[PDB]
Amino acid sequence: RLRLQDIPALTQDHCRMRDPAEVERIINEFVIGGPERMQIVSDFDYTITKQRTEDGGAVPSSFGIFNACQSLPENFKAETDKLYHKYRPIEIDPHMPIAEKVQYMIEWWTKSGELTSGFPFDQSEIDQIASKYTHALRDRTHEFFADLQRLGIPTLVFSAGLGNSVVSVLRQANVLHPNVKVVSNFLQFRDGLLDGFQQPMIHTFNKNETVLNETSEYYDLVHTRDHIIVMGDSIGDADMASGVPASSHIMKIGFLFDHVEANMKKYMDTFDIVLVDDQTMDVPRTLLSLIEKQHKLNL
Ligand SMILES: C[n+]1cn([C@@H]2O[C@H](CO)[C@@H](O)[C@H]2O)c2nc(N)[nH]c(=O)c21
Ligand SMILES: [Mg+2]
Repeated sequence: RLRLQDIPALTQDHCRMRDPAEVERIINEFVIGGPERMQIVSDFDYTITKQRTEDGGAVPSSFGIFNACQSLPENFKAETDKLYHKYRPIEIDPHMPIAEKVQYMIEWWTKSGELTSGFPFDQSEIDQIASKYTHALRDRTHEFFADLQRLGIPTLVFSAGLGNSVVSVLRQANVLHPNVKVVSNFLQFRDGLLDGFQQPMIHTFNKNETVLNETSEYYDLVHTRDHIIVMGDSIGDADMASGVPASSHIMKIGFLFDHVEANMKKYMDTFDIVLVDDQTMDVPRTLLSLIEKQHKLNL
């Protein structure tokens, strides 16, 4: 039986667990179950991309990648910057109830969509920008996605960001394998012009059962997958799989980098494993390797 003290990646100082015995139990369940029961649901911005780079270069968000493109109206990045100035403080307000935050985030994504309308746009601009950031993914991301593909594990990248940017980055990093799907806000085009974003709207606080559930198209791909790894860097990522009705065991992994001491309690109450300044996929990959080892024995 697997014991945490025998799993090196989980014994490191930066791996924090509120209840190590529960984490150990969940791991043993995933290993008993095999890869055929597993699915992954992961955030993109600052989960798949790094929170901290080695060379100190900045990493933009998926929206930032879009805003860096050259063929935007001269008005554009300034106007989105204004909207950011208004709504970002609200997004991170520590006192505001989630219901109020949700009203405001709906406003932000709506207005952002309305700005992103009325002019033509070539996806290749996005590709040119995204190409500069394929070197900014977490260490061993390539190996992680290769493991998932080899094991046939469905992997959903569930992002409140700009989907076209997410897809461009993953595709160019050679990790957008057939088992990987992206649910996000994609640019809508009509008669050759941008027309905002394709519904449904996905913002920071509805990445849950109200968007991803048993009526979703994606559900048919994963309805037999009751063991889930959920990965993200925000508290708002912890519910990404809440709409999967027959899940039996979920391991929630949170990457914590900003304001570590202030956020530590909340993160440890929300995630099963909290990874403090861990710019690698070595912990998720550890889980996959133990699942695969047993799969091989059973074969
Ligand atoms: C509509 N919106 C949300 N975010 C930000 O993207 C993050 C990742 O999903 C969100 O946390 C939010 O701060 C935006 N950023 C920019 N630059 N422009 C936007 O229109 C925008
Ligand atoms: Mg994120």
